Amino acid sequence: SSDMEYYYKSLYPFKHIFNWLNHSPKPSRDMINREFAMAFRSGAYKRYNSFNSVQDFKAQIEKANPDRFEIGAIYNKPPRERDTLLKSELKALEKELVFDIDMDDYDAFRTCCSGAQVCSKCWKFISLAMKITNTALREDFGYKDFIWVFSGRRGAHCWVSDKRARALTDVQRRNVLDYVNVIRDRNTDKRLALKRPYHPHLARSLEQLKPFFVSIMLEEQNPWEDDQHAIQTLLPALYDKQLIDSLKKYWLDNPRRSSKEKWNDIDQIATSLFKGPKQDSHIIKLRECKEDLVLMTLYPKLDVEVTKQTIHLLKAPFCIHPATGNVCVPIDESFAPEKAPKLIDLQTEMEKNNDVSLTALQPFINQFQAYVSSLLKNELGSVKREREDDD
Amino acid sequence: MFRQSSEEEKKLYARLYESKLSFYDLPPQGEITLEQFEIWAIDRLKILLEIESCLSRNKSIKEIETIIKPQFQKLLPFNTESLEDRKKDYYSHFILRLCFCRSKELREKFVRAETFLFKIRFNMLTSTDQTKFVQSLDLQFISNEEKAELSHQLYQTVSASLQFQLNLNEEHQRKQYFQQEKFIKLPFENVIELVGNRLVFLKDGYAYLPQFQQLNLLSNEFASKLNQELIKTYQYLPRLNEDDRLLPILNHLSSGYT
Repeated sequence: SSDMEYYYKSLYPFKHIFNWLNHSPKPSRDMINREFAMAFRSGAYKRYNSFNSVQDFKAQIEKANPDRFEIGAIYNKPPRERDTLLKSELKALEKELVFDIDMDDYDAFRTCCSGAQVCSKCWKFISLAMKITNTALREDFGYKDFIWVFSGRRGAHCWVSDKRARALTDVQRRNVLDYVNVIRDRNTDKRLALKRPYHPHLARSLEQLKPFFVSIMLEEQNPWEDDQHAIQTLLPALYDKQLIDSLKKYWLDNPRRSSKEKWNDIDQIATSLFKGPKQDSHIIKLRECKEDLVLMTLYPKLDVEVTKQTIHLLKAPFCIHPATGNVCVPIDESFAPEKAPKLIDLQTEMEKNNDVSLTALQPFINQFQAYVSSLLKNELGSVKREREDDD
Repeated sequence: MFRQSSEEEKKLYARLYESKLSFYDLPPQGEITLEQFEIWAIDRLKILLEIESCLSRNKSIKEIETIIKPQFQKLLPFNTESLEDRKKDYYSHFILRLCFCRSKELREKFVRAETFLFKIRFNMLTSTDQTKFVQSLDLQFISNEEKAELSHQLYQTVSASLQFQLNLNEEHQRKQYFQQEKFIKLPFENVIELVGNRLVFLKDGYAYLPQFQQLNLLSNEFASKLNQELIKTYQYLPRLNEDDRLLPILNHLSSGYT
């Protein structure tokens, strides 16, 4: 508890977070009416907090001293005044569009680690997921005011703060989520449901993921070296029963062939089976199955519960993870979890230097400050364009 | 070469039904009877009750059309020149505004049923009538250069839809149709239901929509404007309370939905 008190009093960037959530140096409804929730070591959890200013925000989080606090929607009236309101009178107006990716969703194909454990070998899943998502957010939706945040142990959170993104309704959020959710079923015993020819989003994502399929899936992770795992995850994605039976029989006679070897066996056995006039069609179908496998293995996997409602609460940036001790820092695609700071290490560094700018947390604070500066500039430009359009 | 050279209410309803459908845009005038008020409201209410019943039974558009179309000739005629039918349709809609503006649940049910009836009747139109009706509502197409630059992405987006929705199984036919097809550009938030199904192409925050689609925008505008008009209708219900002879009828009409 004392370490958390020291963290909020010495290290947490309240000013930058206030500028991000308020969208203004001076106070506004975007902070006054924003819900915050606090989680405590006693097991208690308190909703519907909101803060009048950066000083009030900092003072209340310091005074409460939670393990973590979570960010919710902007409301029509202050959530801290809910005792003056009926439950139907307090209503949401905006929240940042948030996406959540977890490493545990890739355990169908990850091998080097499993569960909430992580390493730089498997974080390439998250890096590619971030890359595909960023391409979608910029090229498809036109967003610019977004930032990625490490969950502290096993995932990454993207906080989109563009004004049009903040204003999305629950129905609109669910449909945006559906647009970016491609692998809508996680079970491995079927080929993907995607229609052909590909929508341009799918085609571009596939072309972005193709150069990394060999190195990550077939060589680094190599999940299909186990024959039973290949029979349970690789073969059901193929289009033909005779091909599946031939591969199963061949691998049971010739066990423990690597994922790369099995990937080549698919082509070789298909070429041996599908001779004659229909050979081009069978080759096309086989290629479709392999393309769908690339998407099935490397495309972003998302927690729908974080995105599908405006009122949802999620662990704020620069929080401390209770088990690992890591800071929930901002990140980019080149990140790995081994690069995250820890509370004990930051306390040690502050004891040695007595200056946050000389700790390992300052590069992440620099990233967040640059993001906030860009966000505020774009907000002011949007207000100027709206005023000129109104004039 | 050779060359040569109240009534207002009737003209109003002729104008309102020249398009064969209406957004129900304008205040009625003149008089009808109280028996007509009750019966016309009940007729439209019966059609909307069956629409909501079929939707609660999860029946498709084709099934609902098969169920509802025989009922127009008996309860609420459509594609008709008769002034009586046109007044019956218009007035019955306006009556059920006053019945169903009363609460959020009633407003939602009435908007849903009436918008689905709007969809049904729009499907009954010829393409010329649809075009004229859309043009009458004062409802941006992309340039040929922009279509050419985005042609690969747009064709990849619509090629499956051309095969399944317009039955164009031949790729040659799809290419010819695509060469003749127009596209609309608007913000992606306006067509988000098509976005979630990946039926439209997205670029820089704008959705690219082919002309053979987009009826959901028309019906959503109908639903939104009807919801706003119902909210307005709710705000001036205290003026309805000046004639007692109408309140039992409206209570009876709303009781079948509660």
